[PDB]
Amino acid sequence: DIQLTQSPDSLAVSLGERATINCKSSQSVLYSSINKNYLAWYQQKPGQPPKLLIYWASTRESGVPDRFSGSGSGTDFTLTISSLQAEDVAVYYCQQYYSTPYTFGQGTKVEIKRTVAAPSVFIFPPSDEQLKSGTASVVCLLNNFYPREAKVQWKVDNALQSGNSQESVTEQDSKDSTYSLSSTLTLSKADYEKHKVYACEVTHQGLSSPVTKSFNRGE
Amino acid sequence: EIVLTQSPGTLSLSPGERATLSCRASQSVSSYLAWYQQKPGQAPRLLIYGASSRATGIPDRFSGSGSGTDFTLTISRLEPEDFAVYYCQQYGSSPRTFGQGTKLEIKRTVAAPSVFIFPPSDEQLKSGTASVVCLLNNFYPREAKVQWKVDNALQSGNSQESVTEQDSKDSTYSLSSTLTLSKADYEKHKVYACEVTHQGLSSPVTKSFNRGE
Amino acid sequence: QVQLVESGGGLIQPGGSLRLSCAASGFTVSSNYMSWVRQAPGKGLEWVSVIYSGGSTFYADSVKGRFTISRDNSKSTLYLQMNSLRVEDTAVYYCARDFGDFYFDYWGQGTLVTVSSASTKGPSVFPLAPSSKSTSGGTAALGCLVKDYFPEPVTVSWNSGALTSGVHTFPAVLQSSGLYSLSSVVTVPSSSLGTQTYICNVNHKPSNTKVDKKVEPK
Amino acid sequence: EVQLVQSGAEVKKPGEALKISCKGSGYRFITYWIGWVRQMPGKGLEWMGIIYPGDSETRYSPSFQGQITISADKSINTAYLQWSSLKASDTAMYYCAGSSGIFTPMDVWGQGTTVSVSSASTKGPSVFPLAPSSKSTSGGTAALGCLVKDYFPEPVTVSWNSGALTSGVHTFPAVLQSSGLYSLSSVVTVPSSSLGTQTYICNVNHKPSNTKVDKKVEPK
Amino acid sequence: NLCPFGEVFNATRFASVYAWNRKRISNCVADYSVLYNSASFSTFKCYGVSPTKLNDLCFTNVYADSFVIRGDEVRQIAPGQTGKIADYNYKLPDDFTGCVIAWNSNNLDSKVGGNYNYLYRLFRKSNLKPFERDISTEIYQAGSTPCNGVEGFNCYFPLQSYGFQPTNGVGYQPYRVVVLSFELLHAPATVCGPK
Ligand SMILES: *[C@@H]1O[C@H](CO)[C@@H](O[C@@H]2O[C@H](CO)[C@@H](O)[C@H](O)[C@H]2NC(C)=O)[C@H](O)[C@H]1NC(C)=O
Repeated sequence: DIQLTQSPDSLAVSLGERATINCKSSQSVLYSSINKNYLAWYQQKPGQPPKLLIYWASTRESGVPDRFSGSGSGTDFTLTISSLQAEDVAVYYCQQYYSTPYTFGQGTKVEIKRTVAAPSVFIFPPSDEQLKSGTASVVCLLNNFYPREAKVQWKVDNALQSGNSQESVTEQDSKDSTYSLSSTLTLSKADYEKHKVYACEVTHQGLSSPVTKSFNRGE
Repeated sequence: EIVLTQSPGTLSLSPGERATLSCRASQSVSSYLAWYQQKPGQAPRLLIYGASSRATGIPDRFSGSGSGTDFTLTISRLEPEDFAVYYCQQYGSSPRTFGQGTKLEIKRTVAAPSVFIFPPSDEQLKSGTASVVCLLNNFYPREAKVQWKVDNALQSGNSQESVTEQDSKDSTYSLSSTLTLSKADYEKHKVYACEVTHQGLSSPVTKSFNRGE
Repeated sequence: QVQLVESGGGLIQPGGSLRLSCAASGFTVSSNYMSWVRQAPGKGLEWVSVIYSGGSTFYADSVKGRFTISRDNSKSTLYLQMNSLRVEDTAVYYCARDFGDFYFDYWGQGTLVTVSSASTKGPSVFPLAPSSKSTSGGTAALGCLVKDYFPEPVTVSWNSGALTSGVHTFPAVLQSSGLYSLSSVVTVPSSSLGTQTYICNVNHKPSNTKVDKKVEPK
Repeated sequence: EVQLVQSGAEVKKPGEALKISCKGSGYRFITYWIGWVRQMPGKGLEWMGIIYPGDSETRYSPSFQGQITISADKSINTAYLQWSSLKASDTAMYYCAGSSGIFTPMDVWGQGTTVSVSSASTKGPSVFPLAPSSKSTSGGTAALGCLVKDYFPEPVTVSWNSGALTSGVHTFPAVLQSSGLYSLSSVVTVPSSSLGTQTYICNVNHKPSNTKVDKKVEPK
Repeated sequence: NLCPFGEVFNATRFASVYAWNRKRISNCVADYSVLYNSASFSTFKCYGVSPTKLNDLCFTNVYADSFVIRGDEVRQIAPGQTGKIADYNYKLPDDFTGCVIAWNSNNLDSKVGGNYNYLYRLFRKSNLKPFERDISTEIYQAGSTPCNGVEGFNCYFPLQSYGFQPTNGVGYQPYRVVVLSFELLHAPATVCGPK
């Protein structure tokens, strides 16, 4: 079982610049007789099946543009994108076909880098219709921010909440290359009406100080 | 993977007749079949290979026949030494498989059984277990009904029957039925009898002993 | 002439290991296909494993991963290492010479392998009394009862082999107690009861037991 | 070239049996080997095994050995992947990859089959409004949306004003709740001036349950 | 200036597996497209290399091996395989890089009463090394007594004939097999693709 380790996990590259992904192996993939490396590179866009880009660690499959180039020998291999474009945002895997079982790399997410954008924070108190069913969900919205790294904290009566919330993050937008995050705090109606102040504290690189949008249950 | 079925399961013929043994395969093997003979207590002896070729030292009376999915082994001029269990084996597809066997018996005149009954030994009785043995000796055909009656009460579930193979001298069977009891149950009854039903007997023959006497 | 002498069989506990040997005479083992074929008692034959002349080995699925077939050219012996044995493996194992992985032309005598958790027990021999008033064929009858032994086999002789006419030794039956019982009976003249002495010789090699029981009228 | 087509999405209870398919077409398919790849939700690619339809020579991964049964039908050019007892941990997208040989890169990939194993049943979504109010207005930009909660299975498609509103619309990826049901949030960014005049309606369509909910969001 | 793959695949007569024929293909342009286009192929298994990318490769030599075996035995023509055919008639290296191409030929290699002309080696004291060709007809000595060229006890004929009949099952029917082995060394290439 040959193990393939990639680096970096996440890669931010400006549109039109050079992107490089490293792939390391636990055993030499080079077949010494034919003098070829049994390694391949795959591109998988979100929701898409993986697409083969480069085989034998240097040869390019038909239809792949010139910006993709493969390099490496022995156990260290690199995938290089010359001029990154908007359509190249995907996760890249390195796979070895030298020994069964086949093993893929961990994967490297490649994203378009832009200027830092401060998130827009909105907080939505639970609806009356949902409150009838005995469950209250408080939604906090972060809109059009970059980079993706952000911290969201739920503070009910100045009490940080943990284990009661879930987060979801959008993919990088095709238009402004920004992300959006929503954190939903799920509580029972009995627990929801036992407190007054519900706050959402957002920490991000684009914010000088942590922004907190809060509401009171008693309107 | 491929099953061989031998017909008939058992066959009884007089010496000098002709025996026809059939072997049916679930798939075509294309004459990749062999025949074996296994006398009681001995190893199989290769008779036929290739479904037609006779092995070295095998008498001419054995001939292999058949191809594909059906096969036939024919034995002519049956001598008393040609009566044993015969198996067919295929080697057309791995794993190699055998048949269930075809027992070849000898036909002879119906012989009535000689019935002997033995009370348990006193040396065995000291151990607390009593065994009553009923012997049916030199009878033909093999079928024989043996019933245990204790104080004229039919007994079941405590008797085991054992039958010898056909004798080489007179081609007759011998059967022994043993009745296992505890000493407490054995000494609670007086009359122990063995009732034997056989084709060679006009009426059932009963041999009995009274405990003590 | 071809001779195949087998050894190594016996009583082994479930999950235990046992190795069978097969001395071969009349051919070179390293230049012939050889196989192990087993036959469950009262059942048909089953091929176990084969070793090619070139050294290749193959095993049946029911024994693959547990049985290993090997040869020794210097000793001209064929071996079968039976590890992780199961109760279903209890059978007589034959060592046979294979003709190109097709058929078995020469066979060994076969060795019995018993895979049970039961302990070896010697046989108890009891006399079957020949009452002189009980004649059913113009003859009286007597015998020896070989009871409660494990495992098989048991051999019974009469007068140390001097008496072979009229001898019937029945096949062993397995009792509900898990122990085998066997009866051997002979047919003798009713007049010779007083004069002749009849002694049965019971030999149980699995238990290293020998018994010479004198059966006499009572 | 060669193209591989898989079966539809499967929703099975734990302990059930499932056999997904992968049929390949085009020329030079006699030389193609078919392998199965499992991609767990949010995780990478895991190679399960490879089979050659001509003689059904199957090479299994040690991790997936004994858990699956990769079969093939050379008469119809179809490879199969089946489970004896499905587990909740087996929920993933299963891709079949085609390579023109063994130890050859996987040129051709199928569209993938989304296998969902959960004790939950097909439940329609519950659409709750995310009312704009005064705490969701960062100037003239006001935020509102719809909370789609407690539905199963995926997917759910969300529109706004029957597709007439697409500017500044974000429908977040579904998050599987600890209750085994999915929750999804869809929000839009609209001018605060149109809050009193323009009406906003979110259309939530869940085809597996044959449900369509049009919840009107209005300021509170 | 194309390579003569037709003489190997469209050959009127094929060799027995013990005497398998090898054609040394060199100094020509290999199309490779007459293959992977014909539908009369039961198996087409390529190891290490892909026939689709073959039209873009250069090799110093290309070897084609032709013989006839049973359908049950086509499985053994593969790296790391064992059996009578693999061990004593035709053995591929465990790191084989090439293609094994087989197709049914019951119409051509089966006669009404059995062809019985295609042979295979049944007895051999040791396994063949990779790409070895043993065409010995010497009487196999299974014991210690010399055979003196005759067949008998402990003296078998090493070669066995196939019973190729049209009424046989698919497994027992003859299959013509071609094995494409690609050679590359520190010498200038002689067999390139169309481009
Ligand atoms: C001889 O082999 C060739 C391919 O190796 C088979 O096909 C011939 O060649 C091309 C392939 O597209 C085409 O011209 C025809 O399909 C074939 N031509 C001829 C003249 O046969 C061909 O089938 C093989 N020969 C036979 C007799 O079947």
